[PDB]
Amino acid sequence: GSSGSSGVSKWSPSQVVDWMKGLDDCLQQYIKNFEREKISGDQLLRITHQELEDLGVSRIGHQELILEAVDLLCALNSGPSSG
Repeated sequence: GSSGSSGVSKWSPSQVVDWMKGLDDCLQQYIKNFEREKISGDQLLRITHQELEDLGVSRIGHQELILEAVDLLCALNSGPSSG
């Protein structure tokens, strides 16, 4: 095609919000911040402690909670996609 297999990188700023809806309950209060911040996939895939802090996530156990989940979003992409 153009490069290979990429989807989470082109995730809309509103789509990412739906993802948090299926994560830890502690990462819910942050959702309200992700909606106004319009966090796009291109940013999520490259999300860092600094970014999370901006949204409001000051805690540590929570900052990693989301990251640990992101690792799966990338690990699933690199793998075999479609049939």
